[PDB]
Amino acid sequence: MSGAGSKRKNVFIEKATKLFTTYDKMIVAEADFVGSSQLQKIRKSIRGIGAVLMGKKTMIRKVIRDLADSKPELDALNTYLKQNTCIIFCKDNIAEVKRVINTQRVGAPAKAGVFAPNDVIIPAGPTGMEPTQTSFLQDLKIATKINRGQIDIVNEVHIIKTGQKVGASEATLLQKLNIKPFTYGLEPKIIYDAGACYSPSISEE
Amino acid sequence: MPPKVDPSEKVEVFLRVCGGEAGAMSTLAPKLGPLGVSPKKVGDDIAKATQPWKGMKVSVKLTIQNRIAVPEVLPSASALVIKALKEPPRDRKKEKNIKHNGNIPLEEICKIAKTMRFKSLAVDFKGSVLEILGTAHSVGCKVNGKSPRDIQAGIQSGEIEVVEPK
Amino acid sequence: IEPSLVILARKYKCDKMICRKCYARLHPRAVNCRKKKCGHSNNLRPKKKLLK
Amino acid sequence: CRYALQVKPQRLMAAMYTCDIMATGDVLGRVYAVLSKREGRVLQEEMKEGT
RNA sequence: GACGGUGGCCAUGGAAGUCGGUAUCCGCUAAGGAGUGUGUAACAACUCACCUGCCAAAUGGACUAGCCCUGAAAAUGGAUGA
Repeated sequence: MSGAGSKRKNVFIEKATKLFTTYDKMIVAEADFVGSSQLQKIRKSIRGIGAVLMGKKTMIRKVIRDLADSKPELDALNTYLKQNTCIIFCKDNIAEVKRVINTQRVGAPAKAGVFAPNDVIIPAGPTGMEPTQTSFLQDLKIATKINRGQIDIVNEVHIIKTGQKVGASEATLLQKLNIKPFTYGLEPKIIYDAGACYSPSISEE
Repeated sequence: MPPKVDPSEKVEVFLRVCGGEAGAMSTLAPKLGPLGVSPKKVGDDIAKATQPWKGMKVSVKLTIQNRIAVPEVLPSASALVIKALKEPPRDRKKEKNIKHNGNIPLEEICKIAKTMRFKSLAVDFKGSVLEILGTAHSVGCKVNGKSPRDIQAGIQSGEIEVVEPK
Repeated sequence: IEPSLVILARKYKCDKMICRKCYARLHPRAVNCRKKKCGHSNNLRPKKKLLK
Repeated sequence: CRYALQVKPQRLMAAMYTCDIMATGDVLGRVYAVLSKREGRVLQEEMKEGT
């Protein structure tokens, strides 16, 4: 084929001329690796402050929308764009913009080849019984899955916790588990006012 | 709607439509055979309770379990709320019969039900509902300015109001 | 275990497509006979499973 | 009488019975597939909690 | 990444895009057909259209027409004359 993704462009020309950069605060956010199903529910105060906007073909064309403002073109001698990264325009204060996305956040399920931190409890419900499942749970510390009047092969409380994070060893034991609600929020690429740039943050500073 | 009573003794949520008044169907294991853990419906006339004058036909139901209890809950669906206001002839004895009939105003009743469908999409519950409902059905036109699933009306190509509440 | 193996077996058995001329099996995403007896038909049908 | 009723449209009253089959849900889908080929129609597919 | 309304209305009283009939719309988005198959009781799950991350300069296609090949099988041992 021959095009852009796999078809020629007629709406990505409009992403540069989508708005004027009237808003004084922007931030590069990594909300693409988290899924679109959960991404639309957390964003209610996230849109109305400037919205989640702009394409990633036009992220290089973004430079003509910084010359209008007092902002320099690059953020801190680098645009910081080597990832699925989108711009979120904000009207919230200099301290509030540091935690604008993390105020309402949620993660996606853990994939093959990565563990990810699991802070929230795992779901429950009737899923039969399996004796071979107990042999795989011997690697883990808790070897008990049947709880209460119901019967099932996974617990109602998270056994996978922070501290057990690794590259690729205990990640195979999560494929034995039948459900993956791995919460680690969303990820700031950088924080930025209108001239000065900062590192990713969760606090007011 | 959200659940009326929260599932206790581990969460239990099951999904079969249970359409119409008639029938003694209940959901405990739609992916497996009949039994889940134990026999517990509860009640055969739950369908009737859920769908008295909301439909005889493709009428959705969020079946749950509170360890041997069901409090009757429906999703406030895009089909169920519009068909509630419709006349009893098209809500009764249409179980083995097609229905593509209903062009009366349903403007007021869907506004309150818009929060129950979704609670966070960054849109107006009385403004964006005139686009999302009304011009997305063949059994519900609302005002006759709109067109049933077309590109003639509902997106302001004939309408003048579209994001504003009527 | 078994089912995974079965899939693998299929991949080296069923998946390959054939030419309506030889009935000679090329591969599961093919566009041609790549044989000179056929005359290079490029008019392939997939191999029919035990389901069908 | 025969003549009178011949010229009129004579709709087929087929002799049918409902099949109270009792199986598992896993293979009933498959069982039903073949039933469809014998000019059959489902009136109600449901689950018996108790048996 | 591949969504919300949504399990679209129907048939169903299971067919929840995908045994299947007809309409096939709107939101929101970087993008996402009321859905391309695989799969499943139908779903779920997976993939496709659709988009984007990286790599980094060419790519795609429908035809025409030279030579070649396929089409192009038969009777002593054999013929660009060798």
